[PDB]
Amino acid sequence: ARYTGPATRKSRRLGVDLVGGDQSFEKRPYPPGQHGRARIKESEYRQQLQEKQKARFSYGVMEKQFRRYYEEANRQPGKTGDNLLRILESRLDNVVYRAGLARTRRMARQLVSHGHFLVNGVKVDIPSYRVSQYDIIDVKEKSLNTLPFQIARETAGERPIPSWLQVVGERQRILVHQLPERAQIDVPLTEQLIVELYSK
Amino acid sequence: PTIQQLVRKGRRDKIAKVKTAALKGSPQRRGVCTRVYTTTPKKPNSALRKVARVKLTSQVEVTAYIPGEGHNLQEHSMVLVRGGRVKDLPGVRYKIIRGSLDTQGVKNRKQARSRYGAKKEK
Amino acid sequence: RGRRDDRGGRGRDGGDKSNYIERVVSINRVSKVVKGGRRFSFTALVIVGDGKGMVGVGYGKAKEVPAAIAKGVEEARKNFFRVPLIGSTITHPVQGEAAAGVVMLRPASPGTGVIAGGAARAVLECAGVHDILAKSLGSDNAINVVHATVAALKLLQRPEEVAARRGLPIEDVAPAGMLKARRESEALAAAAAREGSA
Amino acid sequence: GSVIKKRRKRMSKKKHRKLLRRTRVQRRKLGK
Amino acid sequence: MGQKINPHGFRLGITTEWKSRWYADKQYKDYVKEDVAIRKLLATGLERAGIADVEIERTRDRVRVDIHTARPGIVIGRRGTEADRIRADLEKLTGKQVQLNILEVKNPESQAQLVAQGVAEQLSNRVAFRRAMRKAIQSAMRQPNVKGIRVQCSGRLGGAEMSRSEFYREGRVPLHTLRADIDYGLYEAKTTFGRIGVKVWIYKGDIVGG
RNA sequence: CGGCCAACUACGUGCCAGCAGCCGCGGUAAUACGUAGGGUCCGAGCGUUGUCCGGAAUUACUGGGCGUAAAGAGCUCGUAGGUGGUUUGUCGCGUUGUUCGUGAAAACUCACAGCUUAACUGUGGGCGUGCGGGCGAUACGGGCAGACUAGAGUACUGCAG
RNA sequence: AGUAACUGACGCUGAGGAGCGAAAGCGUGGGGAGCGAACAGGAUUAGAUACCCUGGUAGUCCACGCCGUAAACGGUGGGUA
RNA sequence: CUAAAACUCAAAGGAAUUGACGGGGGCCCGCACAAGCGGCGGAGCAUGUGGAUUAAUUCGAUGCAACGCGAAGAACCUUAC
Ligand SMILES: [Mg+2]
Ligand SMILES: [Mg+2]
Ligand SMILES: [Mg+2]
Ligand SMILES: [Mg+2]
Ligand SMILES: [Mg+2]
Ligand SMILES: [Mg+2]
Ligand SMILES: [Mg+2]
Ligand SMILES: [Mg+2]
Ligand SMILES: [Mg+2]
Ligand SMILES: [Mg+2]
Ligand SMILES: [Mg+2]
Repeated sequence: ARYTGPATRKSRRLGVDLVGGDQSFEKRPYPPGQHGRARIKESEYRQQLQEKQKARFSYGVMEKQFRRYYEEANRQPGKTGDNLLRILESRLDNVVYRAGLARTRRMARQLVSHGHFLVNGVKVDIPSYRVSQYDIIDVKEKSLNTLPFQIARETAGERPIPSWLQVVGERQRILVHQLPERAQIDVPLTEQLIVELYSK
Repeated sequence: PTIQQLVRKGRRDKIAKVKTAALKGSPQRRGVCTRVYTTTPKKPNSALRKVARVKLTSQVEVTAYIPGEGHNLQEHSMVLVRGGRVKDLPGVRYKIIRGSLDTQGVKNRKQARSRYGAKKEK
Repeated sequence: RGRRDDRGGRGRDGGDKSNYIERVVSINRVSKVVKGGRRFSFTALVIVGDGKGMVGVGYGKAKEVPAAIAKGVEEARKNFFRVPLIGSTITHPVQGEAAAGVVMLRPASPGTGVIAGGAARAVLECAGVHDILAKSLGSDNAINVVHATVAALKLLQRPEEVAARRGLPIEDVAPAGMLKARRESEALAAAAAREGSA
Repeated sequence: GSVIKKRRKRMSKKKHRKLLRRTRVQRRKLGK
Repeated sequence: MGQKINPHGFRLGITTEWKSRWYADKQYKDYVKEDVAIRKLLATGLERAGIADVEIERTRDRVRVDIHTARPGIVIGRRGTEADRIRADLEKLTGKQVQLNILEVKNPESQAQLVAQGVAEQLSNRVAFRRAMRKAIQSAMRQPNVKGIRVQCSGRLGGAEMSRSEFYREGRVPLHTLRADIDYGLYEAKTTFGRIGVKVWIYKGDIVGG
């Protein structure tokens, strides 16, 4: 299932901006609902769960998928937090959203689900597609000569392209060199709390 | 302590401590109902709990409590007994599921929606 | 605990140095019987320490929660405690035994995360440990668990310290992996120092 | 410790001995 | 809470003064009636503005009121909109004129009644009553020609159900000593749950005052 | 949607009707019952029932005690057993190192590859905690052949009861 | 304890088992002063089948035998540096 | 002596700390006990209260610490029945 409710509600409830570009969050920093001014008791478990909820609502991933990603991270030899962040950022939806071909995570997910890309010359309609090293993400002409893709490729001035992603020209052929790292991702929220929570 | 004693005899489990006499571990069972009456809880809580003696098909006789507000079952009815726990009732370790074979759901219920056999209103 | 993040119209409100990571374990009401009626009190179990590893526990006693918390903070600041560390983890596995609290602590690799009970996790987060393991085996309490953690930390010893005590140089006491971890931690500390000074 | 458990054991043993004194004749008639 | 007698009510003719100093044969009734009427009329206004004492004296068929305001500017706004308005209200409610004359206090923190009004307003403003009392005690002990203070906020503190009476004191507050010149303040605060009592004592100094 | 444990506003029920896993909540002003909304968890699944484990160090060999929480037999002799002072030679049953065969296929995991991703599947290893044969080692546990007194028992002279 | 001579590991514990084992009680034949279970009465109490008083059968004693029970408490097993 | 099962309880237990108490102790006070004076309780009057009537006997205080208390003023009024 895919989330359909308002994202600003969750952003205000958690206290951090999940979509990045939004004014409702900064206009109403208090949690939504009839009780947004009540003092909430500080709880380690509460903060640990809020971190995971922020990550989930920002990356657009289900709970079972997040649990599987955490399990794979813990199974990997590296560190749990960085491995989880890497396996979550390696998704095709977030990759194409950070490459500049999409404005919002929801739009990137919708586009990658509608089948508007060509991974190594093969079609794909799964946002959970985990890219690998030296992978190429192309775009078909039908989805290239359209309006949304043109606007997304001409408005490439929101954020700079990271070190592990690159645009090889006007074709918007996304190229990846290696897997992302902590310094290359630079996620606002940390991962130690989420790891300690999932390691209960 | 005394590894020799441990090798000789000792270090055994205490007991299995069977929770309920489920008769081969049957979560939900049925049977005949009789004497649908009311019982009084302990002194810390004064009320009237509607209970009934149920003779299950496993050749056993227990006392089951009907959860909810209005019970529809009566003498010689088909109910679905399950394993429960009622602290206020001393000696009751079984409950009845509403809306399984002959019981009817509670009226004006739109919050629980899972227990008491509450259906979805249109 | 309430109405603390205010802005008074006075000169100073309490802004100073010593921004240690203060953490409360638990607060319970204590009653005393007298000739007519009962008198209530508040006991606070505070832990104050710097992110470097210097920790200190306190036990404040008053008739108000803020006063008890302040007394505990002052007691912790007065009675400090030093703890050895290798980068971000404990030195060696230990098992501290308080009156009834038996807290066993074990090291862990970077990126694992601290795991312990309430008071144990509180004191460890207040300390400079981030990736270790700990378990309190019984006594179902908080003050005893804190004292057991303090005893476990006291039972620790630095590598160079134990080497000088046994009369041997380096590379003859610490394993190769532990020595490499210590060298990496020292390099990281030197890099932090030079990047903060320059 | 206290004497609560000791008093309980004493009462139980006294009741058991009273029951035995009452049923002595019947037990003897059955075991003769 | 306790059976301690009001120091002002006890020394009304020894150390403290009287708020109503007049005499009349068969007219004292109407005099005190007009006094309490003026008091009830000015209650809300002078409470929102800050009031310490209202000394009313009676003259040859006229009145002489002296109100001790703490924050001048709220009750005395534009000349002809607030002060004259309340004056005309009092005049049309009573059967005579009113030559209202306000007198400003020297220090709001030195007056017991003003401290009680302030602490009650703070408590009603949804703040910590403990911190409010502490700051009030600090303000009243910041050398306002004082030597002791004792503040108490009884009733349903913190909107709870138990009648908690926090006994807070500082300095020297003797009640059995006559040569005290202690000022007292009794206030009743209204909340969304019920009523609250505020009892204040300010021991200024050991002045005889004979 | 009271604390365990992520989340509150109002109306009606005020020892009643009910809620509930433990603490346990209502006797007119229930964040603990029904109803209206608001918040939280999940999402084609959500809560409940029955079963096994962790927490419970709650059969403690790794991981407890036996004076006052459960516990030294009322005290002695003794069978089988457990165990045992120093030291020389010897066998090497235990132990240790090495090597050959097995420990099937299958399963878990590391790496790669395919079904659009994943579930799923195939390939090269670890594992398959052990076992069967040969050789090496002798400090230690074990057996045999020796020696000695600090333990053990007896001898002679006194001693309290 | 002293001499320290003698064999030189024969040292310690001990599942079952065997022995001893406070008081109380039973059989046999005696004795029984005092005390003293039960039993009778006197006295208080609303009620005393008890605490108090007056007589007293078994018991307390001897030899042959039995059950193995005590707060058998140092509530703490034996042995070793 | 060997020795359980069903059922039940959310405890049962150990140490110490502060109040209450001992017909426990030790150190001391109050017309408190002892000696004296004047009484209540015995009869009439005055009310208040309990209890019963009642068209209403408005309402309460339930010892010490309520009961010549609220009545420091009851034909209408007071009075709320
Ligand atoms: Mg013994
Ligand atoms: Mg040997
Ligand atoms: Mg295999
Ligand atoms: Mg034996
Ligand atoms: Mg005898
Ligand atoms: Mg005899
Ligand atoms: Mg006698
Ligand atoms: Mg009389
Ligand atoms: Mg009353
Ligand atoms: Mg009187
Ligand atoms: Mg009339």
